Amino acid sequence: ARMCGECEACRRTEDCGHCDFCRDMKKFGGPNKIRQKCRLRQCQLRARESYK
DNA sequence: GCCAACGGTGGC
DNA sequence: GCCACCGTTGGC
Ligand SMILES: [Zn+2]
Ligand SMILES: [Zn+2]
Repeated sequence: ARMCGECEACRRTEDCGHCDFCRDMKKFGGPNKIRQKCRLRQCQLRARESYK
């Protein structure tokens, strides 16, 4: 839907730890106010372009 | 019951 | 129209 499942980003298992989206995650100390996938995991086909 | 992460939105 | 945010919920 937002995932082609076939691109580099869909195949990643590891959050980068460093992008705006990662720094938001509780697992990285963030306040969980934004709540999107790591930038490197945003499907290059299907994702909002501004998430890429 | 928690959580990843989506879709909708209010304010700009 | 954008985007920061947050309500929602499938999957666990
Ligand atoms: Zn990241
Ligand atoms: Zn993809």
